Amino acid sequence: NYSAMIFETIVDGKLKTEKIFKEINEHSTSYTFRSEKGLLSATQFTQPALTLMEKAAFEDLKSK
Amino acid sequence: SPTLAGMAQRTLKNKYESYDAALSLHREILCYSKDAKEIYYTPDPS
Repeated sequence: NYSAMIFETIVDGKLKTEKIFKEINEHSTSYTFRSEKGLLSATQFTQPALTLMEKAAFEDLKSK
Repeated sequence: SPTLAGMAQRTLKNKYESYDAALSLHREILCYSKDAKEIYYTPDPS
């Protein structure tokens, strides 16, 4: 599920279907997320949390 | 945080002075985090 992630950046010539997490292969055992302060402010964590909080808030109001 | 509340609040301050009064239109600006009691309708006894 980490492998199959893709993106497309312009690299000097043309488009490129390069994958995220170049380290992760079929022989990888660990991957590590590194921050300076905390993972909460690294935007692949910020974004879902923010989204959840708001949806959660809404469903409470919908229940009421 | 009330980011968009502020953005809405100050947009009405700028160019909706003449328009809101013209319709007798009362406006209510609410954030979830701050203005919980008005949205949940659960004020204190007071």
